[PDB]
Amino acid sequence: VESFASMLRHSPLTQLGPAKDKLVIGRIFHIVEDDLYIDFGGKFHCVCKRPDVDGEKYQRGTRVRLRLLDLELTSRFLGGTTDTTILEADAVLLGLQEIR
Amino acid sequence: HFLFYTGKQSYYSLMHDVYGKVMQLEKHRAESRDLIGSRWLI
Amino acid sequence: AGSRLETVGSVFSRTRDLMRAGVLKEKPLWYDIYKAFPPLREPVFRRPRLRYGKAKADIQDIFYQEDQIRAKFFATYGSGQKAFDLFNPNFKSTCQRFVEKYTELQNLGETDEEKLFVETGKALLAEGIILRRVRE
Amino acid sequence: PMKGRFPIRRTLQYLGRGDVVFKESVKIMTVNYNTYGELGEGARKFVFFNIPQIQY
Amino acid sequence: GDDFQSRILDTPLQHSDFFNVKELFSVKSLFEARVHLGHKAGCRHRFMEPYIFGNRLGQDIIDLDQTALNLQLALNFTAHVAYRKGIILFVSRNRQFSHLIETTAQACGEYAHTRYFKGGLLTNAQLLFGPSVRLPDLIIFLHTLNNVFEPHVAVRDAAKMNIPTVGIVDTNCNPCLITYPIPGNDDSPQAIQLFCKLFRTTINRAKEKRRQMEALHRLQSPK
Amino acid sequence: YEDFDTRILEVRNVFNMTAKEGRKKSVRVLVAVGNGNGAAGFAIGKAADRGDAFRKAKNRAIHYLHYIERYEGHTIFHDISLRFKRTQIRMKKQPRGYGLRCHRAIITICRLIGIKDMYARVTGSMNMLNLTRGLFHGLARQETHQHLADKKGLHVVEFREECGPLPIVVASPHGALSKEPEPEPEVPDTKLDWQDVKAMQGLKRSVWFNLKRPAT
Ligand SMILES: [Mg+2]
Repeated sequence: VESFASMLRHSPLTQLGPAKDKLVIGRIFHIVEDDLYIDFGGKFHCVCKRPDVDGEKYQRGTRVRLRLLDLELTSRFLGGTTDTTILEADAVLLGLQEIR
Repeated sequence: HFLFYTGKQSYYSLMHDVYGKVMQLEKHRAESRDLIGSRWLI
Repeated sequence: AGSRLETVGSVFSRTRDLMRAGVLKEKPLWYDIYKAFPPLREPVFRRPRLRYGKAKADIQDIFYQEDQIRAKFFATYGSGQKAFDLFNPNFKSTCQRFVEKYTELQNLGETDEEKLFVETGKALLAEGIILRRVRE
Repeated sequence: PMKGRFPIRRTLQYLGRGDVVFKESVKIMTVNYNTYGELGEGARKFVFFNIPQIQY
Repeated sequence: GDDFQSRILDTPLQHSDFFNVKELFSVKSLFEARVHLGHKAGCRHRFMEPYIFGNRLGQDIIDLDQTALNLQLALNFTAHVAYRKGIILFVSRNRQFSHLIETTAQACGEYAHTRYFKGGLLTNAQLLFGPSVRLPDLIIFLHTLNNVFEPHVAVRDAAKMNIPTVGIVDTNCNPCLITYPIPGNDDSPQAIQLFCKLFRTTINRAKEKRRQMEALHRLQSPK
Repeated sequence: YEDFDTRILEVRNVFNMTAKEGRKKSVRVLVAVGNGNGAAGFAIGKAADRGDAFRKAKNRAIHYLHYIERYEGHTIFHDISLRFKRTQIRMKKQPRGYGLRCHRAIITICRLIGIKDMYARVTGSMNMLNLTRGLFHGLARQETHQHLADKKGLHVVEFREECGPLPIVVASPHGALSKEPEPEPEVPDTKLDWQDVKAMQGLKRSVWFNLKRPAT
C-alpha cells in the first residue's frame, strides 16, 4: 500500500508548485444567473462571470480553462488575530476546453 | 420526523422538498403563466 | 441534576463523578462504549493562548527535492502551454516530464546542473514537446 | 512567597542540617571561587548552598 | 432471557472492530476525496497543529495517517451508539451541503439540524419541545463552525448536557470539546460527500447488525 | 434531591433604576448546594423578590455540581494555594480530629462537600463570589494519589508518625511499575510562603491565633 507521504509527493497539486499564474482545467458544477461556479481540483471553487462570447456554451459539466491566482482568498485585518477567509479561490476564466 | 430537532419540522420538511425539486430541474436542463388571476397564499 | 460545567473535566469524567456521588442512577447508553473504545485524547476544555516572544509553531514546510528542478523550469519556460488537469490522479504535466528526464540524466552521473538543464531540454525537443524559453 | 532564590536556605532547619563542625584549630576559611566557568560549578554551588550551614 | 439481553448488549464491546468499519475507508480513499487539504497558514488554530502534516506553500496539509486512526475510533463509536438504538443528530451550518446532510440523515434513519440553531435547544429543551423530550445521544458535527466563523453553539451546549460529539475538524477549527475529532477537509464537496457516505453506511450496518443479533438470540429461546 | 442541602452565602438588596417606579428593587442571592458526599455546586439568583432569588439560585446550582475528591473521605489530598482575582486562598491537608479551621464561608461549603478536617487562610479581598469561585476552582483541580501514581509510574507510599516506620501503600500504578527512582534533589527549589514558614522559625503568632472555638 502506498504511503500518504508518497501520495502527497506525486500528487498533481504538489506538482503544480505555486498556483499563481498557472493554467488549469475546471468543471462547472453550479450556475447562478451569469455566475459560474468552477471546480478546478482544489479545496475551494472559484466563481467567474459568463463570457459574452459563446455564453450559451457554458453549461453544467462543461470543462473550461482557467488561470489560477490564489487557491484561497484570505487576508488579516487590523485587530484580527487570525486571517479572514471568504472560502473561495481566485481564477480567471479563459474559455472552453477543446474536446478534441 | 428526521427534522424534529429543528423546531419547525413541517416548515423545513417543505423547504427540503422544494429545494430538491429545484436542483433536479437545474440539473436536467415556455411561458410560465399557466395560471392567471391567482395570488400566493398569505 | 447534572454537571453543566464544560470547562472542568470532560463529558466522561463528569458522568463518572456524578455516578460516584449518587446523583446519576442509570448509566448513559454511550458510557460503556466510551469506556471500551475511548478517544485518543481526553476531550477537556483548554483556553487557546497566543504565542509571545520567541515561541514558534512546529510545522515543516513541505519541499521535495524535485522542487529545485521545478522552480528552474517555471523561471525559464513558465508553465507548460498545456493546461494542468488536477482531476486526473495520474496526470503528467510538461514540467513533471522535464523533472523525470532530469532525474534520469542525474542517475547516469552528470554532476553539472547546467548540463542537466540543457540536455533535458534537448531530449524533450526530440520527444516533440514544445518548450518555449519565454523570458517575458 | 519568600523572596530570593531557594528560600529554604533561610530556614533554621536547613541551617541546622550542616554536619561540618570544625576542630578548635580552625580559625579562618577563605573561599576562592570563580563566577564564570565550567570546572568551578561545584565551587559556586558550595558558596550558594553550603557556606551558610558551615557558618551556622 | 436476561442472558440474551446481556448477550446482545455486552458481546459487541468485546471486539476491537465488531462492525468491521476499517474496510469502509482507506488512506488512499481519503486522499482521493481531498480530505488532506486545509486552510492557509494564517487561518490555523493552535490546537490543530498536532494533526497537520506540514505547510505546502502556504496551505496546511492534514496528516491522513492520524485521520485514519481518529476516523476509525469515531466510526466505531458511532456504530455502537447506532447499534444500541441511540439517537444521532447531524449538525452543520454550511449551506452548500445543507440538502446533502438532510438527505443523509433521512437515509440513515437519524436526524439532521442544518438550520439556524435556537438558543437553549439543548439546555432548555423541555420548554421548546415538551416535558418528556428525549435529547440526542450523539451529535455528529460535519461542520463545527457557524457562518460567522465561530464555534457552532451546539459544541459547547452538547458538552454542557454531557452528550458525546463526533466532529469533522479542519485546520481553523477548535477540537478541544469534540469528543471524537476527525481531522480532515470540510469545505470540498468530495470530502463532505465521502464523510456522509461513511457515516450512513456505518449507521446502517450497526442497525442491521442489531436486527440479526436479536433474531439469532430470540430464536434460541424457543430453540 | 432530598439528599442535598442548600446554604446561603451572600444576599444583596439593591435598588436599580427603571421607568416602572423610577427606582426598582432587586435581590441578588449567592447560594451553595451539596450532599455532604463530594458533590457540591453554587449559583447566583436574581429577582425582585427575595423568595424568587432563592428559588432561582437554588435550582441553578443543582445544574453546576462539581465533584470534589476527598482523601479518605475527610480531607483534601494535598495542600492547595491559589489566587482567584484578588482573593488568595491557602488550604492545608490535616489529620483526623483537626476540624474545620477556615473562613466561615469555607466551613459552610466544606460541610456541603463533606470535608471534615482542614485549615485554610483567606487574604486580599473577601469578596464572597471570588472566594466561592476560587474555592471550587482549587478543590476541583486537585490530584488524587492514584493520579500521581499513574502519571509517574511509581508507588505512592504514606508514612504516619503514629504508625512508626511502617510504609503504607496508598496507590499503585495501574499499568507498568517503573524502575527509575524519582530524582531527589539535595535542596528543593520550592517556593515557600513566609506565613507558613514564619511559625516554624519561632516567631510569635498573633493573640487571635489558635483560640478555643466551638466544634465545627
Ligand atoms: Mg474548512
